Amino acid sequence: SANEDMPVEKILEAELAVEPPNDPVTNICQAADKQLFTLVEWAKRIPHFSELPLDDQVILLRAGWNELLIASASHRSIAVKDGILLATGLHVHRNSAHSAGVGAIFDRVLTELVSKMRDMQMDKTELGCLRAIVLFNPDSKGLSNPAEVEALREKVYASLEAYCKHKYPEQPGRFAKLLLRLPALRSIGLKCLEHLFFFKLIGDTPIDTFLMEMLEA
Amino acid sequence: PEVGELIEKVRKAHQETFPALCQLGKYTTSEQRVSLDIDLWDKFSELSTKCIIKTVEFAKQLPGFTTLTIADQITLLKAACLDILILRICTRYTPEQDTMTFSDGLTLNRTQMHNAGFGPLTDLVFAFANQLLPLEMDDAETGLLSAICLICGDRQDLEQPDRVDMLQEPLLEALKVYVRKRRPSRPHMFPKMLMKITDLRSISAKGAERVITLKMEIPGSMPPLIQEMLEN
Ligand SMILES: CC1(C)CCC(c2cnc3ccccc3c2)c2cc(C(=O)Nc3ccc(C(=O)O)cc3)ccc21
Ligand SMILES: CCCCCCCC/C=C\CCCCCCCC(=O)O
Repeated sequence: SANEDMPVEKILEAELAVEPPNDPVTNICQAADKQLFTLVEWAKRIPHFSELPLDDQVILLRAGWNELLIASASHRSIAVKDGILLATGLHVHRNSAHSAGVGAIFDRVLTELVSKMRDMQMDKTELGCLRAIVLFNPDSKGLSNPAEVEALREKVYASLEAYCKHKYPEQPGRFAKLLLRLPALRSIGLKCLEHLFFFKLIGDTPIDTFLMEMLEA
Repeated sequence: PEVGELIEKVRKAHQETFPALCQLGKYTTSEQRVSLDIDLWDKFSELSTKCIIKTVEFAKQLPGFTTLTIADQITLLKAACLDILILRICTRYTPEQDTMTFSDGLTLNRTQMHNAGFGPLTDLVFAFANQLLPLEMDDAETGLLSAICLICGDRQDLEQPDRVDMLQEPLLEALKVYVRKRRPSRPHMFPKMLMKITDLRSISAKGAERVITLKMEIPGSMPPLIQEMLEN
């Protein structure tokens, strides 16, 4: 009943449901903002998420929104080359990045995320699962019932591996190969926070406050 | 089968380069939190140097590691040293005493660990050391997590990243089966343990930041050496 607990198809659904002045800073900010606006929608469609306590839902999101966005944009750029295709449809070449001081992060996204996802052809279901795993962060600070969260994270682990066994029997270690993206997503996600002084998202409105609103509504 | 030999090999590599907490005879030395205890820092800086040396010998023991371009060897080792030291020291944590024990037996408590150099990262590392307890890891598991962590084909400036990814594949399989064999009813324990590498990455990141700080407030603090040590 692995999938029964965490329906891979119901996750893939959220993935797709939320599916998507011109300069580097502007482009990324607008792309980030757009995705930020539909992140609650996305999360809401992730099995059992809406059932968690609200004050917790806000904690899980404010903790992984940056990683969540980088994950989607990374996969979305598997097609393109030497750059990242933003949710706005714009292609940002690495030369554009180095122009806005984020050239290092960029190369890292490209080589440790985009290129790895492409090389193993991570399908849209798997990406979605990983995002879900990133959503249910049992270590997020201020969590009311972490155990409930870790339990859900573990369910996705259970579903995802099941799925990989089903769809890719010849690849016994695909599950692991997939998870190993999370570490690099965190590294890159951390380095990205350091550039928020220059990339002002959602009109500088504090993230968690904006999130709260989106949720309470 | 051939995985069991891999496991056996890695457990021995670890056992041989990192004695186990339960086997160490401890020893020590009121105090409180202070910026830094230079005399503690000198012992700690020492023990660290030694552990790095030991970590390098460990890697050399890992199947296929040596058969990698020396540049690749150096790069992987430079990138994963703190990671491994932090993981190593945290597997030497005694919760009842809230202490961390070193490879020579030196046992420090939180405040001492703080004053020895952990500084602001103290509560951080200690929390991670605690998150490891539920995993109830053993020698083989720590060695495998260390290897999986070191032989990472993501590291930049890698000559043959594909070759690295190839070397890591068996490790992940060995860990998966071994972990699950030991904990038959808790299959999630494999991804759980694996994903600790994520937390470990977060800590070593800030760790390296403190490292530059210290390299400044302490003259000739931490001379480079993996590069050189590896060459010879
Ligand atoms: C907080 C931080 C980042 C400060 C500096 C530092 C460090 C790292 N490398 C060194 C290399 C040479 C000299 C001092 C050094 C000090 C360091 C080291 C560790 C660590 O577990 N190292 C460590 C691990 C095991 C043993 C042992 O078993 O004997 C000794 C030291 C953990 C955190 C930090
Ligand atoms: C995750 C958004 C963080 C923005 C500040 C970091 C500076 C930019 C560095 C790398 C850009 C990665 C691309 C992320 C854009 C997310 C929105 C989109 O999906 O198009």
